[PDB]
Amino acid sequence: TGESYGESVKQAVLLNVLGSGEEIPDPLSPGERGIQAKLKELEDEQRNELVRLKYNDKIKEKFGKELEEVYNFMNKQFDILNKAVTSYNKILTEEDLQMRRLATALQKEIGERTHAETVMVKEYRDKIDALKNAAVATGRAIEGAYKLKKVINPDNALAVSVLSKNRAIQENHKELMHIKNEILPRFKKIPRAQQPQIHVYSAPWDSDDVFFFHCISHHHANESFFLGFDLSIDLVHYEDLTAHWHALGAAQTAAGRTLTEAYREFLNLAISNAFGTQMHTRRLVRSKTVHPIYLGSLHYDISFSDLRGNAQRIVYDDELQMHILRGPIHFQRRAILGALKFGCKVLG
Amino acid sequence: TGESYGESVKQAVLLNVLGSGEEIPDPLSPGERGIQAKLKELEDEQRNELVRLKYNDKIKEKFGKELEEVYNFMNIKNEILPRFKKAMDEEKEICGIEDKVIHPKVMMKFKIPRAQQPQIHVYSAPWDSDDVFFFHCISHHHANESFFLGFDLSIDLVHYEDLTAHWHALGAAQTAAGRTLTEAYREFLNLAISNAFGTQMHTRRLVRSKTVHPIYLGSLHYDISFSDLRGNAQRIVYDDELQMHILRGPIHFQRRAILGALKFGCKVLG
Amino acid sequence: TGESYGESVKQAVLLNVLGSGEEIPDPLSPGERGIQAKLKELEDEQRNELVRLKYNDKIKEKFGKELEEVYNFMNIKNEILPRFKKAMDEEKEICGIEDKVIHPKVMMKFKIPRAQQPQIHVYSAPWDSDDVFFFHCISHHHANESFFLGFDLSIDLVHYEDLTAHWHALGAAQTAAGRTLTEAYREFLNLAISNAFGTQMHTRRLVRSKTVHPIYLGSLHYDISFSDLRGNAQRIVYDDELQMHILRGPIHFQRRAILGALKFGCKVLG
Repeated sequence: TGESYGESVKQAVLLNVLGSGEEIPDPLSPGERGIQAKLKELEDEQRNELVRLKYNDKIKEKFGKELEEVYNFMNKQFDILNKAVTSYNKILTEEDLQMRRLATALQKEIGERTHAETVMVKEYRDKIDALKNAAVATGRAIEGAYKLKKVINPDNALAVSVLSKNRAIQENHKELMHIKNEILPRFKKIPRAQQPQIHVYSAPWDSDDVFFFHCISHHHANESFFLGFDLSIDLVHYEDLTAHWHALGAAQTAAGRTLTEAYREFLNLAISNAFGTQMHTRRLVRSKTVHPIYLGSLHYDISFSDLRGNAQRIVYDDELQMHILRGPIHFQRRAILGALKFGCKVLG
Repeated sequence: TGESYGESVKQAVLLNVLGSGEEIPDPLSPGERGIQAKLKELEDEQRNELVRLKYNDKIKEKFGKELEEVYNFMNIKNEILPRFKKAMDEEKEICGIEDKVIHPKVMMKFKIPRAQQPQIHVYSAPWDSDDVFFFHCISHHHANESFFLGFDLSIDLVHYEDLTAHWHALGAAQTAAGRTLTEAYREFLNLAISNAFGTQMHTRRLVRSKTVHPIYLGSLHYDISFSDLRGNAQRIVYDDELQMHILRGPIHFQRRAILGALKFGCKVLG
Repeated sequence: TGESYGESVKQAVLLNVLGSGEEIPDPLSPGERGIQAKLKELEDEQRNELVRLKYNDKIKEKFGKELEEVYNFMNIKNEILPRFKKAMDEEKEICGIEDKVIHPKVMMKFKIPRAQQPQIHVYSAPWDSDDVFFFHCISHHHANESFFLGFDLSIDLVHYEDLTAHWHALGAAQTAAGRTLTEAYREFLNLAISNAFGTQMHTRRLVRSKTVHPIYLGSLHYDISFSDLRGNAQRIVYDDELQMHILRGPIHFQRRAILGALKFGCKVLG
C-alpha cells in the first residue's frame, strides 16, 4: 500500500487517543459515561489516600498541624477558613516559586547552570524520557488530598512549555489568593456556569446510526448550532442557528432556524439517498413526525467559537472523515465525539 | 422538539436512574455485568479499607500523643484515662473492619432472603439475537408460578404469557397441566412472523430460529417480590406512556431501560 | 429445559469464563480494552496496598505494644529487650518495602520474554465493520511464518489461511514465495460476496470494501505458543459444536467468545 504511512501514523495517534479509560465517553450510552466517571472517581480518591498516607512525616514537619488538624476536624468557622486560606495561599506560592526556578533554569543555557540546577534539569529530562518510552507530587495532589478545595468550596521547546505552564499556574494562584483574601473580609464581616452545553439527541427508530448534537452557547444567549450524523449512509449535516431581530408587518420576532425544522430538514435530506435499504427510508418517514429522544447532556471547558470551528472542519474535511467515519459503530460515535471536542488535534 | 413539561421530566428522571455505572447491567451482555460487579467490589472494599485506615490512624495518633506526653513529662493522668476511653471506643469502631456488617446487608432481606429470592433467566434467539430476547421468570418457595416476557425490539413487539402449572385429572391418572416454555417461545415467534413490519431477511432468521432451542445467557436474582414482578410485567405489556420511553431509543439503552422497568415497575419515570 | 445437559454444562463453563470483567476484552473496540486494562491495574494496586496495610498495621501493633510495655515498666534492660527486638524487626520490615524481584517476570508472563511472542493485528472492513473482521497473526523468531483468520458473522463464515513464505526457485532466479495479505483479503471478500444468503445491499458494501485498504483497529499480544495459535485456528474452523456454541448469540458476546476460543481452543468449552 503506497498510501498508508501518514494515515498510519494518524490512525495510531487516534487509537492512542481513544484508548484512555475515562476519556471520550460514548455519547449514546449513559451507562458508559457513568462507568467512566465512577472509575475516575475511584482512582482519584485512591490516589489521594495513597499520597496522604505516603509521607505524613516531611509533610508534618513542613506544614503538619495547619492542614491535617483542620481536615481531621472538618471530616470556629472563621478561624478554620482563615487557616485554610493561608495554607492554600502558601502552597500556591511555593508551587509558583519552584516551577519558576525550574523555568529560569530551563532558559539558563543549561550548559551553564550550577550543579543543583543541572541535577534538577537532568531529573526532569529523565522523567520526560520515561514518559516518552511509556515520591511524586506535582502540587494538585496536596490540594485534592487533604480536602482543602472541598471544604473551601533543542531543549528550549520544553523550556517554553514549562514557562507557559508556570505562568498559567501563577495566574490561577494569584486569582485564588485574591479570592481567599476577599473571603477573609466576608467572614470578618476553574470556569463554571459559563461552559458550553451540548445536548445529545437521537431519532427514535434507528438511533444507533442517526443522531445529532444541539449546542447552545452561554453569555451570548442567541447563538447555537445543529450537527447531525447518519452513519449507515455516511451523511454529515451542519447548520448554524441564531436569533436576529426581524420585523414582520408591525410586529417583532426572532427569525432564526428553529431546531424542529432543522431536524426535519436533516431527516428529509437523509431520506433522499440511493443507499437506503427501502426500509431505512420508512423508518425516517415514521420518525419525521415525533419528538426526538433526549439522551443527556455533555459539558466541557472550551470556547463556543472553537466548537463551531471544529464542527465546520469536520463537515468539509475529506481525510478527517476518511479516518473518524470508517469503523465499528461504537468506534464511530466515540471518534465523532472526540473530533468534536478536540478538533483536528485528534490526528497528530 | 416542542414538549413543555411531561416527556421532558420523565426522560430526565429515566436518564438519572440509568446514569449510574453501579446498577442495572445490560442483561444480554455478561461483560457489562462483570464490569459492574468488579466496580461494586472495588467501591465496597475500598470504603472498608478507608474506614479501617482512618480508625487505625486515629488510634495510632492517640497512642503517639500519650507517648509524647509521657516522654515530655518523664524527666497526664486525666489524659491517660481519656486516652484509654478513646482507645476502647476506637477498638470497638475498628472491630467491624473484617466486614462483619450483615445488618445493612440483611436490611433488604426483610421478607426475601436467599434460596427464596426469585430467579430470572435471560434467553435470546440464536440469529437476530441483539434485537429479540426474552425472560423466563421463575419463583422460589412456590415452585409452581412462572411467566414469560418476550421483547422484539426492532419491530416494537412485546408479549407476556403465564406459565403457571397446576394439578389436573386425566382419566385414572393425574398430571401437571399448564403452558410450558417451548410452546410459549414457538407461539411468540409465530406471532412475530405475521407482523406487517418485517424485513424479508429478519423473517428468514426468525423462521430459521423457530426450529432451534434458544440460547441461555445467564440468570439474575433481584430483590423484587415475584408478585411485584408480575405486576410490572402487566404494566409494561398494557400501558403505553411508559413504553413510549422504554421501547424507543438505542438498543443498549432500550435493553437497560427494560431491565430497569422490570425491576422498579413504574418508578423509573416519576 | 432445552435439549441436552452436556450443551448446558459447556455453555455454563463458557459463561463463567466470560463472566469476569477483567478478561477477554472486545477485540474491535479499543475503549473496552482500555477499560479492562485499567480495572485490572486498579485491582492489582488495591491488592498491593492491602498487603502493605497489613504489613504496616502489624508493625505498628508490635511497636505500640513494646512502647506500652516499656512505659509501664518505667512507671532494667531485661524488660527493654523485647522492645529492642520489636524496634529491630520494625526497622528491618520497613526497609523491606520492595516487590520488584524477577519472580514477577514469571508471576505475569511465565512462558515467554519480550520480542519472542506473536502479535495479532485486528482489522475490519470500512463499511459493515461490526460484522466482518479479521486477525492477522504474525509470530516472532520465525522470519517467514504468519497467518490470516477472517470472520463474517452476518452469514456465519470463518476462513483461515497461512501466509508462510518458503524459498522458491523460478527460472534461474529465486524468490520468497508466500501469500500476500492483500491477496488473502481480496479472496476472503470474494468468498463473502458470492454467498447465496445475500441481502443485495450487503454485497454492495463488501464490493465497495474490496477497493479500499482496511482500517487498522489495533494490535495486541498474549503469551501463547504460535503453534498453539495455529492449532486453535484449525480448531475454530473444523469443529461443529464449537462453532454452534461460539458463533451464535449477541454480536458482542460472539466476538468475546471468538477471542476466548483463540485464547483456549476448546478447553474453554469443556
